[PDB]
Amino acid sequence: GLVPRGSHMIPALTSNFKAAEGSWTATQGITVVRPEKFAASAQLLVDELNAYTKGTAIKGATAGTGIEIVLDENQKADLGAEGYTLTIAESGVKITAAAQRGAFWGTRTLSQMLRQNLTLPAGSVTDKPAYAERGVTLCACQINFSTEWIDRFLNEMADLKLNSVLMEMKLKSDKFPVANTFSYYSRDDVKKFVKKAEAYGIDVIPEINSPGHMNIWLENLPDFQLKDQSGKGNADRLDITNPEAIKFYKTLIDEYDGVFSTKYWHMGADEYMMGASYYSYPQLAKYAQQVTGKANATGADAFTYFINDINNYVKAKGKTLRIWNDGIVSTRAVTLDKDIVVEHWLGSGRSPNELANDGYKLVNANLNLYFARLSPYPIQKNGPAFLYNDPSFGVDVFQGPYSRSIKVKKAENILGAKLSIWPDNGVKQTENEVEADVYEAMRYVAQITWGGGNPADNPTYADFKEKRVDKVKRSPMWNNINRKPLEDGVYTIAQPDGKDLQLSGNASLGGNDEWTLTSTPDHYYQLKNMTSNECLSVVSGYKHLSTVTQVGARPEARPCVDVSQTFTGNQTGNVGYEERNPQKWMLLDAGDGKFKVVNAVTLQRLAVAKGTEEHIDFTTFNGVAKDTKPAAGEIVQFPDDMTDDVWTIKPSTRSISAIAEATPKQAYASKDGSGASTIDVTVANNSKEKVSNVVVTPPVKRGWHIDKEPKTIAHIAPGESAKVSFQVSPEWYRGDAQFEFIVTAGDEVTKASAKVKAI
Ligand SMILES: CC(=O)N[C@@H]1[C@@H](O[C@@H]2O[C@H](CO)[C@H](O)[C@H](O)[C@H]2O)[C@H](O)[C@@H](CO)O[C@H]1O
Ligand code: NI
Ligand code: NI
Ligand code: NI
Repeated sequence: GLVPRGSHMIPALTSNFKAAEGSWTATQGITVVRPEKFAASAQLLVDELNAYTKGTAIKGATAGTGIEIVLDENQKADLGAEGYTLTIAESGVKITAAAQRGAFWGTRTLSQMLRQNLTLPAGSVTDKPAYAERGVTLCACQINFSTEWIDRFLNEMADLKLNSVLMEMKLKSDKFPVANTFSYYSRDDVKKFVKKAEAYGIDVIPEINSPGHMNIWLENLPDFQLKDQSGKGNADRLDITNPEAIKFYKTLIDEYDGVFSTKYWHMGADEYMMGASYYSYPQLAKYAQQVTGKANATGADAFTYFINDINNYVKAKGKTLRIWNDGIVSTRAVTLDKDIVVEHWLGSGRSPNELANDGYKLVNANLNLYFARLSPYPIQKNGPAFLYNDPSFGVDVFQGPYSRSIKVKKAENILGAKLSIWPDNGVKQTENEVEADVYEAMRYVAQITWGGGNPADNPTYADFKEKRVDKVKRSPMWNNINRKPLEDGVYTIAQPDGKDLQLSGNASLGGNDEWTLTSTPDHYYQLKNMTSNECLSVVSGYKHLSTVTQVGARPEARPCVDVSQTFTGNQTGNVGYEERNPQKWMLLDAGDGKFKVVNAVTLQRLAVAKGTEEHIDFTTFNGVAKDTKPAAGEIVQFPDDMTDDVWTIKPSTRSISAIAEATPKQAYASKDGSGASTIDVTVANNSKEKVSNVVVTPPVKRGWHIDKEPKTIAHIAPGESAKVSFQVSPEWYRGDAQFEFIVTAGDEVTKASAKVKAI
């Protein structure tokens, strides 16, 4: 049994679990009884129950015994839209709610209990959320999040009763293909994860940030860029005075409408000038004074007029507008509409307390809950303890100027709070690192937004962590991929029924070539070409946030580096990410030995170009025109929706194998040879036929005395091995030195490398 009742769950229950006589045990005999409209919401619970009870017979059905889910509108006043009652009796479990959202949250509580013990104590509890929006900002912006990551993230949020995610992202545009710079998302891909969110009660709100931070949309559209008095544009800012540019944005709004089901639209409205001055663009002031009919209209007025126009437009679609609070500026002939939700993050401009007093609905998008890959925030550096343990902190505490905190007193106008996940540099961290980084903060934010504060039985953060965070494992359905399909080793890489893949400087469809896969702690792979001694990477091409976003970008060979470390929190010791992470690859089991190969941070698939693919990156980028079209047979990276190319990765078949090891690992210049390292190279016969006349050829290297002559082994039988040694001594060379030995047997050729430090 789980005793004390409900002391090991997140969020904690908001009222006490009343104990009753007896218990109830989940077995493979139970059923999840639920109405058909709730089938999709119950599927997660069904799958978890089968995981928990180590079987596969549990189903969701409209009749049966076990766990009953009842949706009863009559309970709307007592439970609200998200409250539930959980009842456990010897006879079974009953979850009651007024709507789907609340019943689902009930299944999360139930699952977390069964996650710890199959036998549950009898009793009942009513659980209700303190705030209506319990949120995350996910900037899938400029850089990309793999669809698998998002699917896992929806599971992460769902199990914690988080119900709101703002996803700043690019949806592949049908009408404006010239603006489809990667990152973008397939429409079907978004429909898929938006559908999962609907089943889990998660409100997915899209964001196209405007009228600033629009580099991703206007790079290839100079005519919609705001221009200086000298006529110079800048893809960062949309010309809000141009009619076709407003039409362009509004078309994007429409395009998003067909895949997002939310009632909200977030136009961003980060400060338009981004630190510049409106006077450098007098056509904004002139547009303002024309549209208001007032001569005293300012540039900030035009910014607010834009905000209001988009407000009316989304309102005509029955939607509600959302903006960041730093988009609320001082005006003259235009006043900001009041039916817009304000997400407050910056301690500047109109105070959040006065905004709430004036009727605005507020989200606490608190800067203390920020995550970034480039410059880590305090919550990453130190964990949430400095907030949890701060009794002057809570959902109702917003940030103010000069480090002051402001308690918004009209709490009823506070919708809730959210944490924020920003990239800033797409290669400093991988997405799987991000997924580890937010673990504690997701639980903390879930706790304070559902409960309205800390659990009463966890005085300090250390207690919350020991009794809850460390005890509540994730749902067994969180993980959705084989994180290490292939073990570390030597493999061949080729197309299904085609040539193999080779790489020296550039990569190409070669033939007869070995690779070495080395798994990484964040569940990626390093692919080392064992002939060229260089690693497959992606570093050359058009970029956003130091990450290659050019479609069709050309993988290339790069010096192999250390890929054994992963970095979260403070990222202590995180150097070399510019080479490390472009070298890392996700390998997705495609069945039958085939594998989708996706770069870890550019998130595009290793592909064989066809000569028939089209994209803007093939013709121009940011006003500068240059043709990069891949020809048929060229090796490239491609978004998921422009390729089915998978890759056959299989352990090597070669009949000969060579291994070279030196002794010592360090060598020093020597006139008697005492610092001379002897590199023993040993050849091994893998298959079943006597190999003869095996030639081992040593390398030749600047500043080293190496035995010049090759050695030959007369015979080696199947499953045997033979050994020959060459001596190396440095002269004026110092530092790391790779030694490549060539082994040739008949038509077959392989190499063996060794490393020696010259001191
Ligand atoms: C509201 C806010 O926090 N704004 C700044 C963030 O700017 C975002 O940056 C991403 C890429 O990193 C997109 O370009 C998005 O459009 C921007 O709004 C910034 O990322 C973080 C700090 O890293 O906070 C603000 O500075
Ligand atoms: Ni316990
Ligand atoms: Ni910025
Ligand atoms: Ni992991």
